[PDB]
Parts: sequence; structure tokens; C-alpha cells
Amino acid sequence: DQLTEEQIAEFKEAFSLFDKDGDGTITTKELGTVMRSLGQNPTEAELQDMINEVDADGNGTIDFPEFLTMMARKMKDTDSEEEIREAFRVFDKDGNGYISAAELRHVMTNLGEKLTDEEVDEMIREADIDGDGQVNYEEFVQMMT
Amino acid sequence: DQLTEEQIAEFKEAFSLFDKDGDGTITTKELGTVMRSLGQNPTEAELQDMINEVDADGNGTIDFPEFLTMMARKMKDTDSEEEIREAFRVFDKDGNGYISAAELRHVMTNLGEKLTDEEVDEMIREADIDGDGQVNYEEFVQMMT
Amino acid sequence: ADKLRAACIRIQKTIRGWLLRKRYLCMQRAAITVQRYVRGYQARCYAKFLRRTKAATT
Repeated sequence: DQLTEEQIAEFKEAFSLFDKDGDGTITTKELGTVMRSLGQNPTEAELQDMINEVDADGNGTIDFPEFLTMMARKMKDTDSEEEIREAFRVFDKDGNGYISAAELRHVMTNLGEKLTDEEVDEMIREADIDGDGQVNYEEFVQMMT
Repeated sequence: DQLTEEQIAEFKEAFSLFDKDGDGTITTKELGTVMRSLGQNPTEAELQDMINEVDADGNGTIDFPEFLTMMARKMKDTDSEEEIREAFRVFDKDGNGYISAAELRHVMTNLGEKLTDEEVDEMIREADIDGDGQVNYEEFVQMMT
Repeated sequence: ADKLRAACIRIQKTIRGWLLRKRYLCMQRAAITVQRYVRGYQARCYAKFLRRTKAATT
């Protein structure tokens, strides 16, 4: 099994958007952003593993052939709005489908593969916070999928 | 020896989760929670000892460096699975390896560092133990390890 | 300060710990799950931005 002509064309198009010179490479730092533009949602650890697999330099680059090879294997399709919703629920104290905007911010920037404040501010910014400083997280579930 | 780079990362993650404002401290009151969240099982007595050996000032906070010391210290003295099992068999009349779920709850809430009804309930829930059944404590200990 | 007491205390510390650990690991997985989707959707927004300005690129 392998990538079809259509997929190859789709991937080249996506990869090319991040190829500043048309030289056939994307910086290693942007590998994740590119897979993400194709619909994937890889963890930071998975990316680092992929990068290490092809002995790339963190301040270095990756090429189309290896990129294609990575996508052929590493590309998955197990996500769903259910898992992102259950992830938020883990922090839903009352179970009524809301969470504290400030607790979300604090957890997201300290636990796990922490986000920067800017990234979280970007996320919260697109949701409506109500009087008790809470957010209807189904808003995130919707926009994240 | 001492804590690895990896262990340091693990503990900073959890410590930072409870460090409400990133100022580098957690309240002495929640020292137990953090240690427990990281996998160490200290008694309420030990907690109070550790606190004392750091909170003479009475400020009631603990910084990361001391927290890492407490962790390394406590880590040296860790009970085995058999030691826990043995604790169970004193409450195991006949050496069969089981214990009434009803008896367990009674001891947990009446002797030693009395657990709350909420904590005993949670225990039974999270362990999927029959409220009116027998706990194969040998496995229960394995489950908690 | 006695056998029944000690035995019970050894059990209680193991349970208290296990409960909190379990909750922690769980919050950790949830955080990572939310974090990958956050990074995933912001990246898709950014790529959309690039697609939009490439067409304008002469």
C-alpha cells in the first residue's frame, strides 16, 4: 500500500506552501505544522520520534521524499470529536459541559506537552467566556475538528 | 545517586500544575497531593515531618529545590508489594488472600489515618470492587502498583 | 502505635496514593489530547492563511 497520485498531489501542495525557496525542503521546526495542515493531529513526542528516525537537525530541514515516506506510515486516522470531548470532560467538574477558562489556561500551559500562553490565548479568544468565567467547551470540540 | 534529568522533568511538570502562579512554590498543605500524584505513598505523619523540616518560618510553602529533596529522600524508602500484602493479611483471618469489602471499608475509616467516606467510596469505584464482595488484595496491591 | 494500626496505615497510604496518581495520569493524557488538537487546528488556520495569500502572490 502507498500514496495515490491524488494524495501525492495533495501532499506536495501542502508541503510546498511551507517551502520558502521552492528548493524542495521544509524546516524541521515546521514538520508538524505541515502534517497538521493535512488533517493529522500528532503529539510533540511523535514528531520528535519521526525527526530522529531520519536523523534530521532540529535547526535543519526535511525533504519531500522523506516527508512523503513519513506521511505514508505515520499518517493516522483514529481521531474523532468524541476523544477531544472526553479529554475536556476530564476537567469538567460539574459535568454540565463547561470548564473554567482560567483552569484550562493553567493546565494547558503546565501539564503535558504544554502550550505557550499565546497559543492558549488564541484558543480561548475564539470562545465565549461567561459570567462565572466558564466556557462551553463543545465550542472547542467543534472548531478543532 | 540522585534524580535523573527525566525524573526532574516529571516532577517539575506535576509541581508546576499545583504551583498556582508559577512563583516556584506549592502550599505545604498540598505537598501530599503532589507527591502522591507523582507516585510516592507517604503517610500523613511523614508529610507533617517533611513540612516541619522546612516550614519553621511558618510561611507554609515549599519551593522546587526542597521539593526535589523530599522526593529523592522519600524515594529511598519505598514499601514493596509483599509488605503491602502483609499489611492486608493481618486483616485476613484465614490465610486465603482475600478480605471482605465491608471489613476493608471499616478499617479504612476507623483506624490509622482515617480515610473519608468519599475516599473509600472512590476506592471501591475506581477499583471496581463489589461493595458486598471479597477483595483479592494480592491483585488489588498489584493494581495499585 | 500498634500492629492493627500500622497495618491499616500502610494500606491507607497506598490507596490514597494510587487514587491521586490515577487521577494525575488521567489529567496528563487529557492535556496532551487537548494540546494536539489545539496545535492541529491553529496550524490548519495558518495554512489557510498561507493558501489565501499565495493566490495573491504575483
